[PDB]
Amino acid sequence: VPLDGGRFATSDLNDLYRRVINRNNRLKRLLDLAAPDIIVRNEKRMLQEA
Amino acid sequence: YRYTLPVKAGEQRLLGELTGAACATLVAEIAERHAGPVVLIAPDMQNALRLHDEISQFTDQMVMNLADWETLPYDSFSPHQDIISSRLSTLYQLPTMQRGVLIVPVNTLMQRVCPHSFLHGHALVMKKGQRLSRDALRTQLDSAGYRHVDQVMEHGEYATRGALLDLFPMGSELPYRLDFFDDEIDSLRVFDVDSQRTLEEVEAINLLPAHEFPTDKAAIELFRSQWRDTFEVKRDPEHIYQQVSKGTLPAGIEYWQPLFFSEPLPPLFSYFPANTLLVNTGDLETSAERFQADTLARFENRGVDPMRPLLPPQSLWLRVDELFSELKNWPRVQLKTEHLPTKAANANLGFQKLPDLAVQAQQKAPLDALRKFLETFDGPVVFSVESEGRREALGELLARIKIAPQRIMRLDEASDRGRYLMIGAAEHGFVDTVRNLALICESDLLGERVARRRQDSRRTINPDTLIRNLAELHIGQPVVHLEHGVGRYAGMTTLE
Amino acid sequence: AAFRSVFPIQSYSGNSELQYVSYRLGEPVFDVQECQIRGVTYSAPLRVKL
Amino acid sequence: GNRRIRSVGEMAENQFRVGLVRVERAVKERLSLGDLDTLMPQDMINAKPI
Amino acid sequence: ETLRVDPTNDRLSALVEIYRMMRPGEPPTREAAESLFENLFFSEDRYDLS
Amino acid sequence: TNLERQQILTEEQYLDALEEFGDEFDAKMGAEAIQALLKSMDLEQECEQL
Amino acid sequence: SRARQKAAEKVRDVAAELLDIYAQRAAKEGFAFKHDREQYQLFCDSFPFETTPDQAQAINAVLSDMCQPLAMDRLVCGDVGFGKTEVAMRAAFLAVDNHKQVAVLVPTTLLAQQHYDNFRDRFANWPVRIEMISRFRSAKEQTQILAEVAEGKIDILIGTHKLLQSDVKFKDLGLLIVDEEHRFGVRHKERIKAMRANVDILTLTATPIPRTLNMAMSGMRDLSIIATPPARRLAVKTFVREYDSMVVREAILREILRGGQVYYLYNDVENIQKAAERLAELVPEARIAIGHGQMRERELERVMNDFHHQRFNVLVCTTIIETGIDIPTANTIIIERADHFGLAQLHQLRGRVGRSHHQAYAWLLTPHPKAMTTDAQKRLEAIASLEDLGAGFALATHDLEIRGAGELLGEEQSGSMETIGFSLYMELLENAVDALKAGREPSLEDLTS
Ligand SMILES: Nc1ncnc2c1ncn2[C@@H]1O[C@H](COP(=O)(O)OP(=O)(O)OP(=O)(O)O)[C@@H](O)[C@H]1O
Ligand SMILES: [Mg+2]
Repeated sequence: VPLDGGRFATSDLNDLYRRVINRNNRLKRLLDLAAPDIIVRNEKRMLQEA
Repeated sequence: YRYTLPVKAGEQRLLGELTGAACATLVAEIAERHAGPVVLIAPDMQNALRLHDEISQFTDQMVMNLADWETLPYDSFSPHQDIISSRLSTLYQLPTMQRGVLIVPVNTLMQRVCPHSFLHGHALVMKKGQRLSRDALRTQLDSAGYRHVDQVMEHGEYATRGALLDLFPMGSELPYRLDFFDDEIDSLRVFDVDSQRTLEEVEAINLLPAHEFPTDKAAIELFRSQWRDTFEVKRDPEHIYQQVSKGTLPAGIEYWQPLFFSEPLPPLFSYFPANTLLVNTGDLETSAERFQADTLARFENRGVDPMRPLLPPQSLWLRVDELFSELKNWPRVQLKTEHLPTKAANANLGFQKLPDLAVQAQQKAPLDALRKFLETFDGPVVFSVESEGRREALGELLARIKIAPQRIMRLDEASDRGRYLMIGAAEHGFVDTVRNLALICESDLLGERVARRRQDSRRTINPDTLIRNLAELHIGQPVVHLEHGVGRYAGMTTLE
Repeated sequence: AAFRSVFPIQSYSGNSELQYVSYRLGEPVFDVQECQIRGVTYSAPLRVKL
Repeated sequence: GNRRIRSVGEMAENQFRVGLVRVERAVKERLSLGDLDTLMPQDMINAKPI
Repeated sequence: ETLRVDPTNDRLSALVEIYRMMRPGEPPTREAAESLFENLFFSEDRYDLS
Repeated sequence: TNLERQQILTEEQYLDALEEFGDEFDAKMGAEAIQALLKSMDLEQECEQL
Repeated sequence: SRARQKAAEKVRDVAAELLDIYAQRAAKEGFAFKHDREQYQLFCDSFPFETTPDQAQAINAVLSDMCQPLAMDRLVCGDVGFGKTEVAMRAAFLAVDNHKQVAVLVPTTLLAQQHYDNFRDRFANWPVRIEMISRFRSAKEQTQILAEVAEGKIDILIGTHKLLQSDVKFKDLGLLIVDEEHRFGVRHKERIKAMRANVDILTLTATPIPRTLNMAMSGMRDLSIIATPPARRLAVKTFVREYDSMVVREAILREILRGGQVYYLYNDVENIQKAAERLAELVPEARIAIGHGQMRERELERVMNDFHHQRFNVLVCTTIIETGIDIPTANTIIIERADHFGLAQLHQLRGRVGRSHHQAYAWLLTPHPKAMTTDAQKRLEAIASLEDLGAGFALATHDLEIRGAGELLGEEQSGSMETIGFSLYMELLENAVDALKAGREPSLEDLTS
């Protein structure tokens, strides 16, 4: 929804969903690129936290 | 020759006038006429490395270091067991060596080493027809201290696949495979760490333990007994008592070495053969004292943190009084760079410093010092370069003075009126006035610092404008300050 | 008190420092009445002599 | 006798000092960088944290 | 009773116990404890009753 | 091997077990490992055994 | 001086220049080198080592690329200290054996001098003349070197950015070797490719800049990785601590007692004379010199010559040693304020220690971790995450995309930049090549003549 000032509301669920999608897509790229185990393990931990 | 050699209990022989990179050729001369080892005691580890690159140039005898723990006293790092493999091996060959130079610094000479009972109690020679069982040899290596792996690559590991037992001994630099049959060794074949296939087969091979302390269960029980005798236990799983009782080893456990043995560690002067001849460099009474002071300071600084407490430094290192009371059991040749006055046990060796030789493109003739020095020298002269290409970098620099140096391998080859060149890591030259020879290294064509950039003449462009700093300026009179620009002077002020 | 508690700012390289001399509150751009009318803060611009 | 009054001036001064800590961090950074002879006490100090 | 609960006996062990209380890990030395304690409560820069 | 069903290993202990028993054992980490532990479990036989 | 202004609008267009350079290199056919078996086996026997089986694969690929009619274009992206240079040196021997005037291009004067020394060491038994041109050479011998090269008598010319300044004319150039390419920029990398169209570019680096890494993985340039560790290389231990005088003193004393040498990187010339004077009071046992590229040439050259001959231990330096100075005895680098350094720069600085059988540490001192920025934290937690041999390619493929591959047809090697796709680029290149094959459009660079 907009705030009538040209700016949109935060809508905290979209922020969490966007962070989850960001970490998941980054992790897919790391899996495709055959990333080293420690980097992909850190990213998997961050996806779990998201 | 110019000086006899000391062969008695502790008689000394001081050699004087030895300039830079002359200690190397004197060590190489001594090492080829003493029927026995030479244990060169460098005053500093850096210098040791320097000497290892210099003496090996002048001679063909085996000149090797003794690999120290690369850590610092009471540090928190392991010595990287490969170095341990280069340290144990020497300690096995040290009681029986007949020719060569072994270079120890004071840091490593003041240390205390295993009991050599642990050397020839945990070290073996394996021949072909050994009637030793598979599991018997496996538990032999497990008691020695090796690590059971499946992919042995480095020092101190072994792998077992039924009748195929492949181990990497710490004697050689290559691993071996045994191919057991009827509880007997059938082959002793060297296999590569990259191709994993046999290269050839050795009739008799030597293996050495994994660490400088025993590791098996009886040794761990002895360690715990000695620990509860000396220090005190805390129940916390990174204390180095309950971290060793579990089985693993801490980072810097090598400093809790006298806890494994129940016999004091020998001063390493026990390892020397029956007839060595210690050769000195610089002074020991200042480097040993500095090392003892630094080790004691670090012990006081770090002998806190009751989890991982430290042994006394007299349990691990020789006291300086001990070291100088143990150097009195061996003959010594002390090489020092000064004029030793006159007495028996004292000789002078004419080793004048090199004259002023330098190159600079400032003049028309850059090689003027060289082209005049080489003309008025009656003996030989030997250039000493460090690389091969550097040879050409000096081979076409002496072409401007019409001199081509014939290459020699040993400095004894120099004839009377010769200009030679030889390759090695000698740093500074000398003039041996005894036999009228000269050695000119690469760093003797450069000289001192040509540092003349103190200032530039900024006194130019000073006219009436400057006014000779009369300081009679009135307020509001415009002023130029060439760093920043044009402003208006506004009087004299005081500031903090 | 704030300026004396913070300044002089000495560099860690070790060559220069920035010390404080005095401060002065300038005249406000507006005053109270048109600050309320336009909808802007009634504030004075701080001017410090570094 | 255990509770204390923080009136308008004290709280505003504390907030000013909190904002001035970031400024002195930035100034110390710019001073510790090299080549100070072309600088003035305006290139390093920014009025936005205050 | 506190002295009989005290697991230390001298000054350096007490300082090292404080050091290990503050920052777990970071194996103690002798200056790392003494300087920490002297800058904890007894430094004009990092401690100030008003 | 020596290792039992769900004994946890520290990173260093995992390196030790990977060097020493580097055969086909399945020692993983994260939600993949937890999902494998849950999926390789039979509840009925476990219920009767308990 | 009106610095505020954003000047004009792309004073030049680089899409057309780079497209024409690519479409002229891909139109004609390069030199087909002739390989000698038993005359190159002697040069192999001059190598006092054994080529690791992954470097004796990069060498084989390089030679089997040079011996074909197509123009070589390769990357040799292997991690630091793994023997990348000897691949270039074997390529240079095959080139010079056919009288083809190798040109080696390195992005600093210390690399210029060290590669001059290494090449002169290696080619010390062949009729091959090797010469260096940079600012360390004078102004009277630089013109002598240029006259010799244009005459055709210097067969290997090692140089810095001087090799691109339009007065360095090669007689018959047959091989280019760009070493440490991630410090040059696109204009510097085709400034010589434009003049000699069909030259064989061999490109050595450890951490490529993202453009020339995506360009290598996407099939535009051949790739040859060298992760195979050498004789006894050990993983360099990375410690990320807040700055502490006790930590600095302990590291320097640990290295001095071992006999090695210390790099102490400050990266600020204005205060380096105070940092060294302060460190010489913190650690009195050390002998300390200062080395950077903004002091006079006959002083920096002599300081860096003294450092090789063990005349001092610690050398307080700028990032002029980021480029690949070997110095095998130096085994401890201490980066004073490592928050503002790239991942590529940090890994290159970490690569200067090791190089031998010793164990080498690397301390990256930081400020208090609430005072660092966020990107510094992400960079440091990545440089400390990867401490393994061969981690210079995973780090490069992390830097690429973290920063994204830049414009494939333009400049700006690192960045998102909304580049055109590879499919559009290959179609454009084929269109330009096909339009140039028919009506042979002269080379644009010759039009500049
Ligand atoms: N196969 C090998 N076995 C043992 N040592 C090698 C081998 N190949 C190279 N080396 C040594 O490793 C060192 C690596 O230095 P070099 O400059 O050649 O490669 P590099 O450092 O990766 O290149 P750069 O300086 O461009 O980063 C060389 O001094 C060389 O002596
Ligand atoms: Mg290189």
